[PDB]
Amino acid sequence: HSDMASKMYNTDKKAFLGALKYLPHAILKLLENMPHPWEQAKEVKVLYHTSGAITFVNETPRVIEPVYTAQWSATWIAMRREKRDRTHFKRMRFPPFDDDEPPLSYEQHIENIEPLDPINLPLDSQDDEYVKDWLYDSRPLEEDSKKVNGTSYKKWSFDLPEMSNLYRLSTPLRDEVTDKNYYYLFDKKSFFN
Amino acid sequence: DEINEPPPNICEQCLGDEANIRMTKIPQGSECKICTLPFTLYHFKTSKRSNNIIKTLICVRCATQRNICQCCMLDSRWHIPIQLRDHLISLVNEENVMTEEAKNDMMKRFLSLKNVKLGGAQITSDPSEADNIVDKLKNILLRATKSFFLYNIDASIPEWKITDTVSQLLLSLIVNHKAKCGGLRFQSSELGERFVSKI
Amino acid sequence: LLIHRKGLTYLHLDYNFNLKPTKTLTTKERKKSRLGNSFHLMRELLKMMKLIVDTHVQFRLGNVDAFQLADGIHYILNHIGQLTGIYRYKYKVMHQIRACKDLKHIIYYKFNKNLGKGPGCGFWQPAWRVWLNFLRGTIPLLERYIGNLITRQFEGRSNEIVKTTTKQRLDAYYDLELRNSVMDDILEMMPESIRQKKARTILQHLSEAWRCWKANIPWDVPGMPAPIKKIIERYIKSKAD
Amino acid sequence: SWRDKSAKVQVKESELPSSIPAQTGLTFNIWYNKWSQGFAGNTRFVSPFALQPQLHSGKTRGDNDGQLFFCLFFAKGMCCLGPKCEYLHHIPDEEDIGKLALRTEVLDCFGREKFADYREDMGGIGSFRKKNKTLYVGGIDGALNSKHLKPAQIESRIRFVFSRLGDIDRIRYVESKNCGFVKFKYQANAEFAKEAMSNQTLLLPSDKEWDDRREGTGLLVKWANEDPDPAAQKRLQEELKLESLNMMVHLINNN
Amino acid sequence: VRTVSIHPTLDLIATAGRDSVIKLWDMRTRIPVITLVGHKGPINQVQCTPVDPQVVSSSTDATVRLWDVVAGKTMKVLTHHKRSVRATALHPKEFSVASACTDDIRSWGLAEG
Amino acid sequence: PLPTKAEIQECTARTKSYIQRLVNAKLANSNNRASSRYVTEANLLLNNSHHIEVVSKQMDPLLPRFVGKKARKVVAPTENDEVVPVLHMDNEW
RNA sequence: GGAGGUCAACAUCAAGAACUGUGGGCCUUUGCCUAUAGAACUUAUAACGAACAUGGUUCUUGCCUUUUACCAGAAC
RNA sequence: GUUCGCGAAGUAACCCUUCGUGGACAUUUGGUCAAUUUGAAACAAUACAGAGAUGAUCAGCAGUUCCCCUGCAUAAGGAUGAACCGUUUUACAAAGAGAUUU
Ligand SMILES: O=P(O)(O)O[C@H]1[C@@H](OP(=O)(O)O)[C@@H](OP(=O)(O)O)[C@@H](OP(=O)(O)O)[C@@H](OP(=O)(O)O)[C@H]1OP(=O)(O)O
Ligand SMILES: [Mg+2]
Ligand SMILES: [Mg+2]
Ligand SMILES: [Zn+2]
Ligand SMILES: [Zn+2]
Repeated sequence: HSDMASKMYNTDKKAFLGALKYLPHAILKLLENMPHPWEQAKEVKVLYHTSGAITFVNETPRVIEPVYTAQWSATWIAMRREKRDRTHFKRMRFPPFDDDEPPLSYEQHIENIEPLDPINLPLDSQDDEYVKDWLYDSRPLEEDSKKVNGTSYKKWSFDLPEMSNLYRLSTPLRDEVTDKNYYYLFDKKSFFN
Repeated sequence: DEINEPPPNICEQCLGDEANIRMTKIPQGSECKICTLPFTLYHFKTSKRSNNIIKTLICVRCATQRNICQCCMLDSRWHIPIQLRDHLISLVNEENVMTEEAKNDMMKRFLSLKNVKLGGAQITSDPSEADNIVDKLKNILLRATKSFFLYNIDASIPEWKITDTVSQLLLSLIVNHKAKCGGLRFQSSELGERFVSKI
Repeated sequence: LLIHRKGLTYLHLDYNFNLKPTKTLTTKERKKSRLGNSFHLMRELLKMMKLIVDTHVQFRLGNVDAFQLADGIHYILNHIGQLTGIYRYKYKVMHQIRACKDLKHIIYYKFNKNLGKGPGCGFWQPAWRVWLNFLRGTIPLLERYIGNLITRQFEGRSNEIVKTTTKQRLDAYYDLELRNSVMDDILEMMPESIRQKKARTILQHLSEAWRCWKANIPWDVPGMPAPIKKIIERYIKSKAD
Repeated sequence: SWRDKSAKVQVKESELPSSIPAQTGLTFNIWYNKWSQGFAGNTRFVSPFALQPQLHSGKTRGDNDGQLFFCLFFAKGMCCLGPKCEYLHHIPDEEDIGKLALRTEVLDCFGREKFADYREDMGGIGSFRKKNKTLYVGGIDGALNSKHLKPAQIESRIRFVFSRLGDIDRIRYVESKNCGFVKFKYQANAEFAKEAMSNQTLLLPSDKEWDDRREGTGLLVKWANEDPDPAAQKRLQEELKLESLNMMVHLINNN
Repeated sequence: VRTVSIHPTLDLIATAGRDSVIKLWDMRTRIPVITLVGHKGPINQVQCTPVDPQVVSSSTDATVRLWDVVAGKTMKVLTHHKRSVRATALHPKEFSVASACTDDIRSWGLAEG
Repeated sequence: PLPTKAEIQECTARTKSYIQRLVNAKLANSNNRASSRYVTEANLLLNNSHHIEVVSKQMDPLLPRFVGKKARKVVAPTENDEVVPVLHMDNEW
C-alpha cells in the first residue's frame, strides 16, 4: 500500500478514509509508549487493520513507582553531569528531515544498524548492589516470581535492602518533608478557603 | 418505513433445491436498480460449495409492483420475463397491457412509492384471472393449428440455419440477404462433391 | 487521499505535514478548498508525532547522542507553539502550552543550579504528561468532527437543515409571525372567501400603518371597515410596545 | 477442439499494461486514478492485445469447477493466468449458453450486472429490459488508419473478424454511414464479441500498415438501436409471434 | 410552534406549529420519534388522549383529525367547520372534545367521531 | 363514557413498546459509540416451504456502514380513494 | 491437579454510614418489629485513578467590527 | 501424523524393527468486491462581460425552491450564495333599448 493505483484498492481507500476517526487514539497509544532515556529500543504489541490502514500500539506501560522514581533520578544526575562535562553541547536542528523526503523504511535503513549507547548512570558495585543488575531494564523484574506476580506485571513486593537502595538512589526527586506541619497555610483546604 | 418491512420474494428457481439455505441480511446494502432507493440486500448461495453467490437486486416495492422475483426479475407465477408476460396478456383480451418505465431519477423514485401493481401484474397477482387467461390461451392455441452460389434464399432466414443443415447434409458462408447471392464456400472440393452427392 | 477525493489536486501535503498550494489560486478555488479546523487539527497532531518519531530515528541512525536525544525531545515538547501551529485551530491548547512553559521554569532552575546556561536538560517527563492529558481530552472531539466530515464525504449534506432563531434573524422572524398572526384574524372576519390573491394586498395596510406609527402621522384610511381598522390598530400597538 | 489442450497464457504479468495512464493532464489524482488540471476529449487508443480464438482457447482451472462465466480478460486479450484462471477461456457455444439461462436474464455473460437503461451513448453492459443481439461497429476510418478500401471489402473483413467469435444471424454494412450492424444468434456471443472487439483494428498482416497499426484510435463496438427498416420491423413482429406461440405451448403444459 | 400537550401515561410531548405536522417527542432521548403528516396549514391545537384516538388535532384548513399514533395515519377527519379551528378542549369526565370556530362551537365524541 | 382502566393499560403498553422500538433503532443507527449504552432491550419461511436461516454479517469497522445511505431528495405520491366530504351547513366589507 | 497470561465474557463499584440471606410475629404482597448466618473491593484532611483532560446548556464577566476560535468564575 | 491395541516376520524372549489391521484424536476458508478505454468525481485554459432594491454607490437580514457548495455544526459564510422579474379571459348573470323571423 505504498502506491495504490488499480481497480483493486477501491475498498482499501475507503478504509483509509474510515480510519481517521481513530487517529487520535493511535497517536495517543503510540506516544504514551515513548521508550525512555535509559532504554535503547522496546518492542510494542500492535494491532493493525488487514488492509494496512491504521496501527494501534496495544499495550499499557505499567511501572513500579519507586523503581521509576529511581530511574528518573539516575538519569537526572547523569544529564547534569554530562551538561557540566561537555564544553560544547550540540542541540540538534529542527525539523529533523527535509520536507520532500519520504520517511525512510525501517527494514532497510534502520533495522540493520546496531543501536547506540543510552543514558545509564554508572552505578557503584557494592553501594548499589541489590538494584544494579536490573535497574535499567524495560520491565525490571518482569520474570522474577518472588518480586512480582507474573509477566502481567500488576503487583510488586520487595525486601528491605532493595527498597532502601532505591530510597538512597532517588535522592534528587524525593519529597523530603516528613512533618505535616510544613503545610500549615499551604494545604489544600487553605487554598479552598 | 423500516420497522415493519415485508419479507422478500425469492423465486423457487433462484433458491435452489437444497432444503435449508442461509442468507445474509444487510439492512441498507445496495440501492435498487429500478427504484434508486436503499433496501435490505440479501445474498444467499444455492449449495454451500457453489461457486457464485446470488444476491437480490431490486426493492420489495419494486418487486411487488411487477409481481416478480428479486434475484431473477421473472414473473413470480408463470416464470417468464415482464416483456413476454405483457405480450401474452396484451394479445388476449386486447388491452395493450404494456408496462410503463420511468426515466428522470426523481420520477422513478416517485413511481416506486405508489402501490398500484404495474401493468401486467394485475392479472397474475391473483390466481383466478391468471388461470382464466390460460384457459383463453387454450382457445388461441386451438385456433392456431468449392464455391457455391446460392439463389432464392428466403428473405428472413439467417445463415446459421443453412450451415446447420449443411452440417447435417455432410466451412464458410457469406450471405447478403438483400441481393440473395449466398456465396457458400466449403473447405475441400471433396466436401463439395459430398454435398452435391447427398442432395 | 482525503484531499484527492475532495477534488483538490493543487494542494500539496509534503512529508512534514504542511499544506501549501502549487499555484496561485482563483477565488472559486479558494472557496472550494477551505479545509476545516478538524483537518488542520489532525494535521498538526500528525506533525507533532512526526517530530518525536524523527528524533528517535536520528538516535537510531547514530547521528545524535543519548543526551542530545533527550534534550531534543524535551525541546520538542516545550516548543509546540513554534514547531507546529496547533494554537490557531483549537486555541484552548494555549493552556497546555503555558503549562509546559511554566514547567520549564521550575525544571531549569533545579537543573541549571551551579552549571550555567546552556542546552542539555532533557528531563522530559512532566511536559510529556501535559501533552498526553491534552490528547485524551481531544479524542472524543476529533472523533465527532472527523465523523461528520467523512459522512459528508460519502453521504452528501442533509437537506433537512432548519435555522435556529438567533440575534441575526430575529427582527425578520418577528415580522413573519406578526403578519401570519394578523392575516389569520382578518381572514376570519370576512364573510366571503377572500380567494387568496387579496390577502397580500390586505397586509399593505399593516405595513403602511406601522410606517405611519413611526413617523407620528395618524393613519386614517377613508373607506376602511371598522373591525379591520381595530385589528390593525391592535397589532401596531403590540409591535410598538 | 478446445477440450483437449489447457489454455495458453496470453501475456505475462510483468508485460501487462501499467496503471497511471498516458500523462493526459498536469497533476495525477489518487482516489480516482486519472489526471487533473487537464484537457481531454479523445482519451482513446488502439488496444495492443487481441485474442486468437484457435490458438489461445482451452481448458482452465474453473472449468473443472463448472463456472458459468467467461473471462473478461481472455476476451479483451490480456489474461495473464492461463490454466490457473478461475473463469472460462473459450468461445460461448450452445452448451455454455444453456447453463447461463437462469442468470442471463439479470446479468452478463461475463457476470456483470445489467442496468435499468442503456447509457447516453449505448455503452458497455446491456440493459435488462431488452434482449438486444445486434452490435454497432463504427469508427472504422480510425480503425483502418484512413486506408480507403472499397466498402464490400470492409464488409468482408467485418464478416471474417466476427465469424470466429460465434454464430451470426446476419451482417449489414452501411454504405452512406461508416457503420455495420451485426446480429448474432445468441446473446452471450454478442456480449463476448462486444467486449472482445472493442478498441481493435481491422488490419491483418498483408495490409502495409501492419507494423504501424498501433497508432490511431481503433474501432467502436457498441449496442445497436431499434431498426427503422419496416422489413426489419415486420420480421421482428413475426419472430415475436412465433416465440409467443412457443411460450403459449409451455404455459398450457404447466397447468 | 404554538401548542404543547403532554401525554397522560407515556412520557411524550406533542407539539405543532406552522410546520403543518405534529411531532411526538420522546422525553428522555429528545428524539422526534413519530411525525404525523396530515394537514394543510398551521395547527392551532393538539390534545393528547390515553386510548386509541391518542392525538386529536385541529388545523387552519377547517379539519379536526383523530390520529392513530402507532400506525401513522388518521382514524377520522372531521370536516364540519367552515373556517380555521382556533381552540379545542377535552372534557375531564366524559371522553369527548369541543372544537371552536369563527362562530361554530361543536362537541364531538371520541372513539367514534 | 370514560375509557375503562384496562384499555388505558393495553394502549399504554402497546404504544410504549412501539416507541421503545423506534428509539432503539434511532440510537442504533447513530455513529456515536456512546449511544448504544442507552438502548433498552431469525427464521422466516420463503415459499410454500423452504426453511431459510437469516444471519447477519460482521462488518469492517472502518468501511462505511449502511453503504446505501446517502442524502436524497424525494417527492411522495399522495394517493387516496377516501373522498372525504366537507360537511358544512347550507358592500360593507 | 499446580503456577502463570499487557486473554475474553458477565455481574459490581459512592450510600438513613450506607449490604445481603433466613426464621417468627403484626398489617395485608410492600412495609414494621424481633432472633440468626455471611459481607470481596472503594472511603473520613472522604474515594475507584496519592493521576487528572475535554464537550453541552443557562447565568455573571473579559478581549470588542460580527460568527467560529476565545478570557475565567458558578450551577446542572 | 500421534496414540491404544490385534496378528505375521528379523534378532527374539517380552524387547526391538518391517508389514497388515480395528478404534481414538483433528472436520467445510473467501467474495455485496475480476487487472487500462465502453457504467459514469470534478475543476482549470482562450473569449465575453464586471455584482440587488440606483439618478450614483453601497450595509444587509429574511422568504419560497424536486439548486446547492465550504464548514465540527442547530453557529456562520458562499454577490443580501443563487434562481425570483415572465406568461395572464368563461362559478358570466339581471333589467332596459334597436333591427330579423314566427
Ligand atoms: O524559550 P527560549 O527563548 O528558547 O529560551 C528559553 C527561556 O525562554 P522562556 O523563559 O521565555 O521560555 C529563557 O530565556 P529568557 O527569555 O527567560 O531569557 C531561558 O533563560 P534562563 O536560563 O535565563 O531562564 C532558557 O535559556 P537557557 O537555555 O539559557 O536556560 C530557555 O532556553 P531553552 O529554549 O533552551 O529552554
Ligand atoms: Mg439569500
Ligand atoms: Mg446567508
Ligand atoms: Zn426499489
Ligand atoms: Zn482468464
